[PDB]
Amino acid sequence: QVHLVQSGAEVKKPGASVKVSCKASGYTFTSYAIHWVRQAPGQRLEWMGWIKGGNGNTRYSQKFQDRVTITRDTSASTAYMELSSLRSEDTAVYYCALLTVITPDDAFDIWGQGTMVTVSSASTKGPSVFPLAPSSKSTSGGTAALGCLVKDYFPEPVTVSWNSGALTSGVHTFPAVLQSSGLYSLSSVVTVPSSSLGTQTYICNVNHKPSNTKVDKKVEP
Amino acid sequence: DIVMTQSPDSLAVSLGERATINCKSSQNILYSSNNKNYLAWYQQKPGQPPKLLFYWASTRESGVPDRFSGSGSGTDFTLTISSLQAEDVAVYYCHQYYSSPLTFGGGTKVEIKRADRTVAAPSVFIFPPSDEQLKSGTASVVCLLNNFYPREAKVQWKVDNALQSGNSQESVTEQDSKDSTYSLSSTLTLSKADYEKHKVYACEVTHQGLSSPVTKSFNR
Amino acid sequence: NPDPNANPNVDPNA
Repeated sequence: QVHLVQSGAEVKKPGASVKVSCKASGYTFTSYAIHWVRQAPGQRLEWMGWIKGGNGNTRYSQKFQDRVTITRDTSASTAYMELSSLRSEDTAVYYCALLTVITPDDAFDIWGQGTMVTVSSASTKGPSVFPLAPSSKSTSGGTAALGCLVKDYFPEPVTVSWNSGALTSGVHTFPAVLQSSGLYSLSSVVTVPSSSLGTQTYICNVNHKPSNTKVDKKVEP
Repeated sequence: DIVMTQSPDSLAVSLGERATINCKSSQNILYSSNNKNYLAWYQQKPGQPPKLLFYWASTRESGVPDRFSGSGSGTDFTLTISSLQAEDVAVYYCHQYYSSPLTFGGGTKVEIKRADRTVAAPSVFIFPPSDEQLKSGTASVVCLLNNFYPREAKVQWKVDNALQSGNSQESVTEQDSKDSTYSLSSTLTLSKADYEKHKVYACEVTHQGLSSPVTKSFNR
Repeated sequence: NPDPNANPNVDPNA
């Protein structure tokens, strides 16, 4: 019921700055300190800093002391982390988090959903979505495979759901491939009964947050 | 700078069995005064924020199943999953909150292995280009290898019976937690003009689980 | 000895 909702994903030029926000609800904002912790793809979590939601004292990691500023708005109940002089290794998911709150009464640990930040001179581009329709060539043993090709986007990621989350069984959303153009492309597939292709509806929900792109593609025979 | 070193970097353990993850800290993180170990164990599924499993090294987080246990003190700590199931396959981090800066271990990837020793051949599916995409001047043909194991598979594209090179891209999923199987997608990307030139398009799949290569084809 | 200001959200009491 305590909620940390962070700002959306971003693409930033090298040497530029990026400000990620973290809206806190469900608790007395003045009571606890919000931490910022980042994770480059596949790497370990790097703790960046913390700020007390009411007081306002900050503590930064010595690695980010030169380029990071944690601030807070006590009315909007929002913490902000600003990273400046963005280098290559800054490309990462930036979480705010109520890291290991161990009070004399309770113990819990809540994170935001994270904010991807890609440091690149390449520009944001939303994907094109194409149906991978079920047919006689995508059937095996009474099952039919169908999907969606999400092509030509930057940066990562796109998320794919099916029937707005009601269809998850047998869904495989593949890791993106990097095309020679520098753009990404992935496919998302699902196996369903071939007998019910006439009665069921399969819609792929594609979301690319950096480009604010939302595509619901109906996938029919 | 408390360095947290985990071992191994990746573990492959089977259902119902014990998973062991060691974490060593470069300095003692047991405060004698209160006899508490300033260590937490975090669980992280892909694309999700990490989830606190243990704090004070061994004090359970509310909700974590009793098959999870924290052991250790001082500089040597262990996370044990006494009976592994698919919802436990994740990446496991130790974390110290003894001193600043807060640091995490390099993480241990807990992977699932087939207790069967058996192999699963891929089910193969082929998708011609959609008419939407052909409107835009390019043609992507998709070959799908579904639910196979082990992960090593070879996909070769043949346009009009000629083996292709330089115009296809491949992506394999991470392991499925339920079946421990993989799926692979290979996309042959042609110009729409280059695609109209030919009729026969096939992907030839070679895998351990197949007695011979399987070809899935269609005529444009 | 542990730094209580490493994570202010941690009260060190038993």
